[PDB]
Amino acid sequence: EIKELLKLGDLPTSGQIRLYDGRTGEQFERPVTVGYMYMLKLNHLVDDKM
Amino acid sequence: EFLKPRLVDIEQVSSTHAKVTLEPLERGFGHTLGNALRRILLSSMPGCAVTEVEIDGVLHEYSTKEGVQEDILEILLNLKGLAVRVQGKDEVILTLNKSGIGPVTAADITHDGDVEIVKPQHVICHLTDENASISMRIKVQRGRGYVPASTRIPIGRLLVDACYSPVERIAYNVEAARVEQRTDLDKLVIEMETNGTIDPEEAIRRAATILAEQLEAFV
Amino acid sequence: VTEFLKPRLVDIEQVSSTHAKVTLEPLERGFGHTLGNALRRILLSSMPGCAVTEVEIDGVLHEYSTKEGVQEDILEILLNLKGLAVRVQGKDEVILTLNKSGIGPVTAADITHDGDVEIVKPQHVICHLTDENASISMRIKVQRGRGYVPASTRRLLVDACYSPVERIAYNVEAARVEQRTDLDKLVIEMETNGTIDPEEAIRRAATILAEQLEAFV
Amino acid sequence: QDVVLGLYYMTRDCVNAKGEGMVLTGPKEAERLYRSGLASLHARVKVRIT
Amino acid sequence: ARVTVQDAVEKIGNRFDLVLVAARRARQMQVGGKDPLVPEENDKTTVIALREIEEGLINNQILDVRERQEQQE
Amino acid sequence: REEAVVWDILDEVIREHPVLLNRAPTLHRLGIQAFEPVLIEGKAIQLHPLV
Amino acid sequence: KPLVGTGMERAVAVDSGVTAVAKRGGVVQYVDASRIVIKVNEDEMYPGEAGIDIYNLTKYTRSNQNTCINQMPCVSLGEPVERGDVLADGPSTDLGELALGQNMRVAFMPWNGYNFEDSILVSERVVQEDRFTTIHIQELACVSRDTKLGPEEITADIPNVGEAALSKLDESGIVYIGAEVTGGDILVGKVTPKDVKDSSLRVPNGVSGTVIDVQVFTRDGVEKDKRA
Repeated sequence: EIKELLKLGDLPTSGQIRLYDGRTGEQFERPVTVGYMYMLKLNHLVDDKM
Repeated sequence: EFLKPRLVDIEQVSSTHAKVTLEPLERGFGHTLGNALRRILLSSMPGCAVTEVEIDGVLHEYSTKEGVQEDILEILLNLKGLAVRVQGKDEVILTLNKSGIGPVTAADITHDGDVEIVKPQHVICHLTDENASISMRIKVQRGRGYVPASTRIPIGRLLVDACYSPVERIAYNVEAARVEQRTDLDKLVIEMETNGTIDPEEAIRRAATILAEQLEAFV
Repeated sequence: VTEFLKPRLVDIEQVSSTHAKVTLEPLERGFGHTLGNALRRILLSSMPGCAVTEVEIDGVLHEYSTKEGVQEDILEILLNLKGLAVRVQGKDEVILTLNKSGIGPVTAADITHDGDVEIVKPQHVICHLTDENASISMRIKVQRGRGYVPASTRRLLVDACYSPVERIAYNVEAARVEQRTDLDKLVIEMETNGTIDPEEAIRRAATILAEQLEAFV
Repeated sequence: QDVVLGLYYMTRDCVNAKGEGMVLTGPKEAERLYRSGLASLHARVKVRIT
Repeated sequence: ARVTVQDAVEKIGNRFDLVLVAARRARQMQVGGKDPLVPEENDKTTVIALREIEEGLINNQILDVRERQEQQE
Repeated sequence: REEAVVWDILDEVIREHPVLLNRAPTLHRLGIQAFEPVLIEGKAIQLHPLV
Repeated sequence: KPLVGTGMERAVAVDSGVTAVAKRGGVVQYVDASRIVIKVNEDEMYPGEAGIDIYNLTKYTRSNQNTCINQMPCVSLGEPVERGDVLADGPSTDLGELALGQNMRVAFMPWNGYNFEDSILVSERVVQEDRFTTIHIQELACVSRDTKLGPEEITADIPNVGEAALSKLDESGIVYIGAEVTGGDILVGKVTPKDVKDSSLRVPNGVSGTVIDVQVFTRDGVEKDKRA
């Protein structure tokens, strides 16, 4: 179902995209996984620990 | 005796963004100028974002103004991307005055002679009462890069972050050209995405101005 | 709004004449890589220079071959002829000779002078001859080009490394100013083949690049 | 953990990549081949080392 | 600049006398008032002390010679 | 007050002075090591990776 | 909103007490950051005690962990609502779902050692767009103790300090609503008789922020100052 939903998008099937390095400006070998992950911030911030 | 690139065509595909073309290029300078111009255009372009909003009846950025459906802070995050162009100044104080039930879009701003809002459909907040009206003073100033609210330097002055960057997304593609019985040349096509406040010729010219200025260090 | 922090190089901590180590401090935040790459791909791949392209041997018309008198094979002799660094005057191409007999190493000095061909490293060992009657003789062709052109892209087809540099690298380390948060310190480190001093090959790298930006500024 | 993945990716070989079976005068032009893109990072090559 | 002290161990083999001897010498340069014998690089007196150990002109014997000599003087 | 001249003073008292880093459950004698500081615009100790 | 959810987000964000669930469905009469006024349909409406519904939202007040519980309206003016729907998104809620963090474009590659053991590397886009920028609220008490040798005054007449201390106070000695203090500034002037020693409340070191609210409590038996 994820593969067919990616087929509905204009995206590659394996979920991996060739990416270009920001510093050097050239294609990474072995195309990398990208996507959207839901990420959280915890209240163990650093300006309480210092 | 390398060849030299020139701006051969600026196809304005939309009012927001456009594609310029750098052509011709010797084999190897395509990714050099593509990465370098991408990096300069994302890093350092002169922008015109909002800096310091001063609503009238509002003491601090955490209170609420009576009769607007949004908080003052979501008004700050709506004004943070108020894309505006200025021409002959550096700072300027805009003024928004709007009453009546309905949305308060960017067109409700005083239209002073050089200051031009580039996106009139941009919502700020919604008014909701008959006799209720926000009345703020908006301070737009020029800048460069990203200046957060902490690292700068009465009480009604609410300080927002500065987001001085006209461009948003750069992409470039090298491909071949067919100049005069001579293959293995390169056509750079720089597809930028601008919020609407910098013309692409001005961007692609100021960028090489910055890079060639940086090469003064040893030539 | 327009005034950046234009640097100038504070030191050239150079080890022996083909080596150099150029710093640049300070550069505005992010300008370490937009110059460390732009000087990398211009020095490495597109530099004007002259080097050996093809060699033909008097009695050998094959790559995988053999010869008496010289213990290092013809497969092994072309590595020395790659590193044979020759500076040439305005001749676009010129052919050279290596007619020599004797016992011992045949360095680069044993080529005839022959006008515009200058040998910057005469001591570079090309081949050893071990017999008293062994005699080596070949035609070697230098040529003017603009970067690494290999043998598979192009008598023996030898790799053509026209570019005067061999190693370039850069290490963007942070470098503080009085009250500035963080900036860059471009550390250009370069080793040439000896046809030009490495203080100047950087100053030809910006020379090529500033010409490329001439229709803009 | 990352550094042994980078080294293990750096010193291996595939049977057919660019620069297969060409001779190289030293490690310096091996760096100069890989930074340009004429060779691959792992393709077998006779070199002269010291 | 000083990264390791392996040369100092190769001149003073104990590695536990190194801290005592170099500490005594660094006292003789800091609040001892005396001037160093190797040129400093805007360093603190500790790196000057170990830096003089690795040259071969400071150990416990030289400090015995100098302190007994000033005890005579 | 954190004036402007105290930071060159601070760079002139760091330069060759070790500090001791310590992770809290110290098991073996490598649990306490000693480094030299490099100043960080930040609020986090930047530790060498291999160590 | 979470892109990849479960469907238990609706039951958590509704069934906790942070959203303003409409008790009776109808037509929204008035939308404000402070309050939401709901006109009721005719079917679920009582004959006596008929009226309409008025929801007072909870604005910026302190949580138990110094985060900022907040309620914001998620309906507009003139909109049909149904019994059992959300009207105010609470903290970490959006349109009735439960949305704890934010969802971002992630790559999986070892990038120059800046993610060595388990680290994370975040671009300037995320910090520019103000999207992890959490709002904290700290509560600073300053009591007026009756001790030996004399009672404590809350006056502004403080020794050893100049106009940098008294610039941000009124004549009573308490900081203004919204005067943006930093670390070290004086919020509540307070001296203890010894001539007299400074014991004023000071902002703890290393924090910034804006005084959003001032509570004043007074023992029955002390006359009030002007600001109270």
